[PDB]
Amino acid sequence: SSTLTPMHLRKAKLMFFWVRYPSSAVLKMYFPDIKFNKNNTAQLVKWFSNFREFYYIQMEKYARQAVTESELYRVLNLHYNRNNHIEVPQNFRFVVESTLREFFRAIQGGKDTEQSWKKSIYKIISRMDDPVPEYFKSP
Repeated sequence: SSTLTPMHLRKAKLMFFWVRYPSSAVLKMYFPDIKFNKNNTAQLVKWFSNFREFYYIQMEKYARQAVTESELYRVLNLHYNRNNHIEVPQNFRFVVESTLREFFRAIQGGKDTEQSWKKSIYKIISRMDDPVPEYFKSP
């Protein structure tokens, strides 16, 4: 079918633990049950953009906290793994800590008052995607 469902949305969120910047090609490989077209492809792609938005908002918030001075993972896990179906992968943790460090350095260094200060961070994180587990391909 060409219609995205709540199940696809739930699956997409779990996949975020491996891929923050999946290409259309990646998405097609892992969603073999969908007949991709311009509309649903963009719709699926938009979801990961939403996922990243929430992710970075949380990353910056926590980093500012640290500077101004467990819950973070609870927040991330509730959002992307509500029913706690999967174990948070170690590589996601490394990406989270790496992201926090990028924001922490920037904020602590007062670089957050510069234009495009978050771009250098996105670049770094976009290179840290992990291959999506093959089991995600199973119905």
